[PDB]
Order: sequence, then structure tokens, then C-alpha cells
Amino acid sequence: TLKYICAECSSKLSLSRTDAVRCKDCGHRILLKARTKRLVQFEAR
Amino acid sequence: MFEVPITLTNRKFAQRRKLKYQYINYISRRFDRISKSDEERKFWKKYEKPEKSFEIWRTVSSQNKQPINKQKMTYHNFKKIEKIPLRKMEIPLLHCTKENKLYFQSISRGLEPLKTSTSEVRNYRTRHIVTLTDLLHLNVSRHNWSLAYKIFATLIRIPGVQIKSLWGIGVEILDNLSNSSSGLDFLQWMCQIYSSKSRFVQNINYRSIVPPFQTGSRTHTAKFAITYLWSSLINCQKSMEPTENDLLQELIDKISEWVLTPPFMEDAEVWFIYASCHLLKADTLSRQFVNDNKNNDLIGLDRDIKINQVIKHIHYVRTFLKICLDKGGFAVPSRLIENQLKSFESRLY
Amino acid sequence: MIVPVRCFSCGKVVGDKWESYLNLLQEDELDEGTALSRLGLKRYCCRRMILTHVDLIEKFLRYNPLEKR
Amino acid sequence: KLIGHEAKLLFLKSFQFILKRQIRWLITEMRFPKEFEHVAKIIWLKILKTINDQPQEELKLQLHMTSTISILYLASTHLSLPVYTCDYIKWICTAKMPYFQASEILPKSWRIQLPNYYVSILEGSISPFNGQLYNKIALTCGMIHFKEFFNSEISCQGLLLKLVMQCALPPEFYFYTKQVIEFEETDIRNLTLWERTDERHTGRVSNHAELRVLSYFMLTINWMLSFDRDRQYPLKWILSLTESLTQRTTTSESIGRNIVKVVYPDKPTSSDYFQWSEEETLEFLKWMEKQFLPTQTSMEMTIDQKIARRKLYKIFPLDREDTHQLTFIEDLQERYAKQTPFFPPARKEAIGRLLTHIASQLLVDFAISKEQLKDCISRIKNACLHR
Amino acid sequence: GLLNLGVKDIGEKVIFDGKPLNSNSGYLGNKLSVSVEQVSIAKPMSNDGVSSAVERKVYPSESRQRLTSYRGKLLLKLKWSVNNGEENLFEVRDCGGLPVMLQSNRCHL
Amino acid sequence: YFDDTLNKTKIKTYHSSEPAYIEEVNLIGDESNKFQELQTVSIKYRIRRTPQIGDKF
Ligand SMILES: [Zn+2]
Repeated sequence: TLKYICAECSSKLSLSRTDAVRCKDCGHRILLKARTKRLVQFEAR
Repeated sequence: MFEVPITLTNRKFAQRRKLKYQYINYISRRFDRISKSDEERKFWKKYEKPEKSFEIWRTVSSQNKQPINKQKMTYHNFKKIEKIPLRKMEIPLLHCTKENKLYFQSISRGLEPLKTSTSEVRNYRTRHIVTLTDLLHLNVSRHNWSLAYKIFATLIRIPGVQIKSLWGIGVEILDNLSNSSSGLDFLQWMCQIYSSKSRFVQNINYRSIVPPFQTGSRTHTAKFAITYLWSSLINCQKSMEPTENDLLQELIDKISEWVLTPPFMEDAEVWFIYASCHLLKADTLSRQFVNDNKNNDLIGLDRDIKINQVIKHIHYVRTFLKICLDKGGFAVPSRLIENQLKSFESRLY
Repeated sequence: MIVPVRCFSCGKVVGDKWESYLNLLQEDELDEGTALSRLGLKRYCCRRMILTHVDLIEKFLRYNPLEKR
Repeated sequence: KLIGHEAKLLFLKSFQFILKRQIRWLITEMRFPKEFEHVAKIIWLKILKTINDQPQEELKLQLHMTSTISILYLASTHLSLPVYTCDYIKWICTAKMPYFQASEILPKSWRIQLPNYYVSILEGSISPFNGQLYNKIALTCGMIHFKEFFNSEISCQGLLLKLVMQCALPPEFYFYTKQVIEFEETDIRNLTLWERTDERHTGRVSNHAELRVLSYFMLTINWMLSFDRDRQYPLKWILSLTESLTQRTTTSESIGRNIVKVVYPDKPTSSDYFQWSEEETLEFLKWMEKQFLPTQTSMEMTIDQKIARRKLYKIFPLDREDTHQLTFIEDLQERYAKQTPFFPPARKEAIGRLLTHIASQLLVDFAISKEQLKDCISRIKNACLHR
Repeated sequence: GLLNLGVKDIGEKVIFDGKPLNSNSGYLGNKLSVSVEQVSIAKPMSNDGVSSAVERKVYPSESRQRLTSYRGKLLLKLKWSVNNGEENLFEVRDCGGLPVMLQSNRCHL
Repeated sequence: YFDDTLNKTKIKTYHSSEPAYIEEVNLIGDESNKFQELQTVSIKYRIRRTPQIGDKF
């Protein structure tokens, strides 16, 4: 499930290519792309 | 018995209105001649729309345009006008249902229908809603607070509510509901729900929302938005002068946002209610600097910065009361407010 | 940002001495000098590490967008 | 989105499904095992048989809001578990049926099947008037040829019981009316469900068995009490029954009958509407906050309007900004006790007064005909005097 | 505020329709003196989609995240004086989005 | 992204002297009339700066 957070409502959501880019709980038009459990390697320096 | 929340089963009523108007344009046309769907829009274009209020009440004193029209009605003269419009109503009367044939033949005789159209609809959803609308009106007519809002709260969850009685029983139910909510909130939610900053009147057959009690944001004031400001100043008065305060400022800046467009735009209580909130803000500051010269023995307290802040405001208010008069505002009995304001000045001395 | 792990100059682990030190200025109502003396930061490299710290993370943390407000 | 034959197929399908959902709540409610379930299946299997035959482009078969319950009614007749008026009132009162709203589906999609002008025209169009359910049942029987396939339908010594307990339940009028039924009521034989009124004019042959049962019921009461020479039923006794009757709460039943009254129809209960005995008012709003809770899940608002709506409900959220009331046989007991002091022109008037009341009650559960009922009454009146 | 004094200094702008009239044929094709009485500035609001909607206060965080201006609708009460007084016309005109100073008496903050 | 004219999945390449990490992806439909397809996105990169020879202090 892809996720997109409402910049103004904190409500988690899962946008689709078939829906309006808006917070369904707030109505905002700005969305932070949520971080997920994805592996990234790091040199501990 | 009470007024229902819904668009009126649009089925027979819409063709009864065709036959009514079509006859009225036919009979009237031949009155205009003796004097020498679209029909329904033309009937209103022949008598204009309804200003923002209710009944085109306007004085009763200016123009004595004499009407003695000579009664001018010889049973014989009425049946000369009528003998031809009725035969032209039969063309369309045949294509109409048997119920609408006699409904037309009743209203064309001048009989009125004791058959309330909202006393026959038999639609589940609608069915109930009539029971709830009447239930809540019989419960506020005995002040049953704990049961009236249960019925009110269910009435809006069913798909059939246009602000309507929701904004007019939704506020008192919250005044009678000593518990949760200040019609205010609900009132400010309504204001944002129906700003209708768009100037729409006339044109189409307003047959779904015809009460100057929802609509506006054009010119025709909204009355829940005027009630929001009036309830808000009365909500400011209680236990003031008897940083968490702000309310009398919140109300100064929530009209400031307006400053005419539709409300500023249109005059009155808008201006007047604003001045009244402003006049109350001048009294509180005379009290907070009143009793026995301000509080007491003098002020020494750096001259009177507080008197100058108040005289600025008294001079400002008098500007708002004056522009509300000048712009046609009949609302304000100026004589009393000016005497109160001067006798109050005499407290500030 | 956050109390450094070790004193840049010396090498002494310092990240353990923050909350107690703050507690010791609160709880023990001590003075910074005596508090660090009881904490063992007996070198100015280790003294300065904590003395100069500005745990600005508390100011950052109030901007957390992952909770409603 | 669709139309013609294939639209007709899923219109068909959807009809298929809701009836199925109807039947299983059926089982949960009264729990009457495989039996209730399978008989109902094949009943519609039989109904489907006919639809396929006159197919080609036959679109006469979209089922009436009523056809579904007629089906369940007929099948219940296959088994003979209950009654019609009772079933109908119970169903409306508890929304036991998914009958009134057709959004359930499982269609979200069947909904969109751009329910053409078939799928949309279903599950909840309106409430039955007069026969309504009495005429469709006959049509179903005709298509069904139900009587041949069906054993002992419309009978039920249970409707008589339901009726006596219904009110002035007299440990004697059950046998009285059973006896007049015995009498000329189809040569002392349990009334069977009428036939497959094939004809489309749906004449009022008056063969719907129950309709006649209620008629015998009414008749019995006034005859009986209209000739109790021995004076077994005291003058002051008759009005006491009608008295106590004077509507009272209901361990569920009377509350239900109020809910049915609220189809506001011929104004016999309309006024009950306004009167609505205090609490009756209250337990009413209770049943509204529970059973029109799903008045609708959905769409609209376009990622806002919805929010606004939520906020609004937010605001006047409310819903709370002897267990007290009693059961059915409790009320029943207490009014037969309320009459338990048992041991000219006025009584005739009282008798007429009482009969109008029952006319209200029995008529109100059913398609009434503030005349047909009467017509029905008239009919057997005539039937009777051939002694 | 200063801005109303500014509009008090701009005074009038007069134009004559070459009022024909057939002095009435060269002494005024009817004077029309247009001026501006007040000028109003509102705090940033945003209406969704069109305008038939209820507006919301617009916050600077929004302008930065959107990387856009932080505009307030500028309005001014227009005075349309005809024939030196033959006709008075008022108009609240919206003059586009004026960039508002943050933390000003016109910024929500 | 995908442009029907090219019937191709095309990409905007990253142009820098050093690698970074994607810090924020911000979806902007704002000030738009509809634009529901989310055609404007602001992406913030976090580029670490280690103390190094030649850096001014
Ligand atoms: Zn160190």
C-alpha cells in the first residue's frame, strides 16, 4: 500500500492514479511521501 | 403537520403547475387584450422575483396612484374573458392524469385543495422524515430537551435536510440543551456552510429552497449569519465587566474580514451590530476605568492614556452608527444611542 | 543536535551523563561545576562537551508531522 | 451502463441475491433448518424456469418489491411456519428484511451495473397499499402453480391464536370463530392459499384465506356478543376491554405497529403520529438511532463535502450527548387482569365501538380497503345465510 | 492608516463625455469625476475550486511548502461621482493579491 | 512518468557532483483548479557535508 501523508491533517492515506490529490480528512493539497520499511546500506561514518 | 426537509416528490405537482400557469397566462393575456414550463418562467418574468425577505412589504405611504378601477367586473364581463382560455386548457387537460383534470377544474372554479401534497407521498425515507419533523416540533413546543435533539440528531443523518429547520431548530435545541454546544459553533459552521458569496436570485423556479432562511452571499442577507453575530455579541456580554479573553476582538476581526461584499456590501445591523459590539467595548473600558474616577482616587497613573484610547473609539463608533444611518438603515433609534453615549462620556470625565 | 556520544577532543563516552546531569541540576539543585565533578568529566575536553551542549532536539521534536495536532 | 437482455440478466441476478440474503436472516430469526432454506431455493428455481421460457426479449419479469416476500410467504406456506400480517409487522419493525433498501447487493457494482432502469428500480421503492401484497401473491401462485406443488397453504390455527391474544383474547372466542370457520368457512376446512390468478386484471375474488379469517373473526365477535342471550358477557364488560385496550406500550410489538403506522397512509395511525404516548415517542427515537443508522453508508462531497458532513455530525453528535419496558405476554397478561373483574341501545353502541377498533388493528397490519375489508365482510355475510 | 491618506491625496480623475447636449454644447459633455474612498486589505484566504465555497485562512507554512506567494486580496471602495454629484456609485474592487508582510497587522501570525 | 505522445516511461535524471539521499517528497496540487494527476512535486535532498581539507573555518 503506497502512502501519502496530509501536510495539514496528519491523516495517513494511500493515493491512487484515479483520485484527486487532497487530504480526505482535511482537504489539504500538499502531501509528504511516507517512509516505509526499505533497506538502505550505511557506512557507519 | 410541519414543514418537510425535502424536494417535493416532483411528479404530479410539476404538471399541476403547468396547467395552473398556462391558464393564468391565457386568461391574463385576454385581460391584457381587453384592457387595450416556459409559461411558468414567463409568469414570473411578468411579475418579477422575490427580493431578499418574504413579502414585498414596502411602506404603504408615498404614491397615491389612484385605483377606483370601477370594480369593473360584470359576471358577464368575466365569462367573456374566461370562455376561451378554458377550451385551450382542455387540450393539455386531456393529456393530464384524471386526478390532475379535476385538480385543474377545482382551482379554475376557485376551489382550494384541502389535500396537502405532503399528506399522501408514500415513500419510506420520506415517510418517516415527516414523523421526525413533526416529532421534534411537538417536543420543542413542550421544551423536551433530552428527546428533541435525539430526534434532531437523527433527522439530519437521514438524506433529507437542507439546512432548513436544521439551522432554525438546530440553534434553539442548543440553547435549550444546557449541555453540549453553543448554537454559535453550529451557527459558525452554518456561516461557512452557506456563505453563498454568489449574487444568485430570480431566473429558475426556486421550488426546492424558497425561504429567505437559507441562501444569500450575493446580496440577500443570510439570517443565520446575522444570528451568528447577534448570538456572538450576547455570548461576549455575559460575565464581562460584571489573554484567554479575545472574543470581543474575535468578533471585531470576524466582521473585519467582511467589510462589505455581501454583508458590508448591503448595509444595516451588519454595520449596526458591528457598532453595537464596538459600543460595548467602549463601556467595558470606561468600567475598567470608571468607578470613583477610573477605579478610585484619581489616576496620576500616567495622565490618562486609557481616556485617549476610549475617546478614539467613541469617535470611531459614532462614524459606524452614522454610515449605517446614511446608507438607508432604518434599524437604529439614533436619539437614544447618542444620549447614552454622551451620558457615558460624562462617566469618562 | 543531540548530546554527542564522545568528547571530540578526549574520547571519553559522554552520552550517558546528560540526563543525570540535567537531573542533577534539577534534582540535586547542584552547580554545573560540582555536577560535572560528580559525573567524572575531570577534563575540560569532557567538561566542555556537556557544559556547552544545546540539546536542540527538543525544539526539533515538536515539528513531528507523523502525529495529528 | 447496460440495457436490454443482458441488463435483464443481472437485474435478474441482483433480484436473485437479495432474496437469498432475505432467506438467511429468515433462518437466523426463527431458525427452521435446511428445510426453510431449500424449499425457498427451488421455489425461485421454479420461478426462474418460467422467466427463461418467455425470454427472447421478454422483460415482464422484473420483480415487485413485494414479489420477494410473496415468494418467502409462499415457501413459509410450503412449511406453514407463520402468518402474513405478523410477519410483515415484525419485518418492518426490526427491518428484519433487507427489503426496503436495495443497496446491500454485494453489488456496489450491481449498483453501477448502471442498474439500468431495472437494478435502480428495486430494494426499497415504496410501501404496500391495499391488497398490493395480496395480488402479487396470487400472481406468483399462478406462475408457480403453487397450490398443486404446495401442501396446506394459508391455514394456521396460529393466526387465530395471534388474533385472540392480539387483544380481547377470550379463552372462548378462539373456539367460537374456529367454529364459524368450521361452519361455512369452506365447508369446515382449513382455508388454502388462493389460486394462480393468471388473469392480469387481478379481480377481488376475495379468496385470500386470511382476509376471510379476519372477517370471520370480526363477525364472530359481534354475532356472539350480539346474541349472548344468557348474558355471559356483561354490559360494562365490553367497554372495559376496549378501555384497557386504549393503546399502551408494547414489549416490542406495539412499538412495531407504531413503526408500521408511520407509513402515514390513510390517516388511521397518522394522529397516533402526533399523540405518540410520551415514551412511545422515546423508544421510537431509540429505534431510529439503531435501525436507520445505515440510512446510508456512498460518495459525494468530492473529498470535502464529506468532511463537512462529518464535522456537522461531529457537532450535534449527541447520541447521549423494570431493564425497563416489558415483554409481549407480560402486557397481554396484565390487560386480561385489567379486565379480571368478569365474575339496550348502549351496549349495541359499545359493540360497534369495539369492532371499529379491531377493524383498525387487523386492517392496519394489512392492505385494508376501508371498504374491501368491508366488501370482504359483505361477501361472507352473504355466504353465511344459506342455512 | 496611511493608505487611506494616500487615496485622499490622489484626489479625483475627471472625464467629460464631450457631453453633447445640443455652454451645454462645450460646457460639459457631463462631468464624471471618479475617485477612491477606501482601500481594504484582507488576510490571506483560500477558496477551493471556484469561489462558491467558504474561504480558509492561508498560513505562511502553506506559502513556503507550496513555494508560492503569500497573497492577500486587495480591495478598495471605489467612488464613481457623476456630474459633480448627479450620480454616486460605490464599488468594492478586488485588486489582485497583494504580498502581505509576515507578522503584520495583516498577517495571521 | 509517462507521456502518451512518446508511449514511453521517461525519467528526469539527477544532475549533481555527489550522491545524496532523498529527504522529502512533497505533492503539490495546490493553487490548481483540478490538476488531480499531481504533476508538480517538490523533492528535498539531504547532502552530507563532512569537515574536509579546504573547507573554511
Ligand atoms: Zn572530553
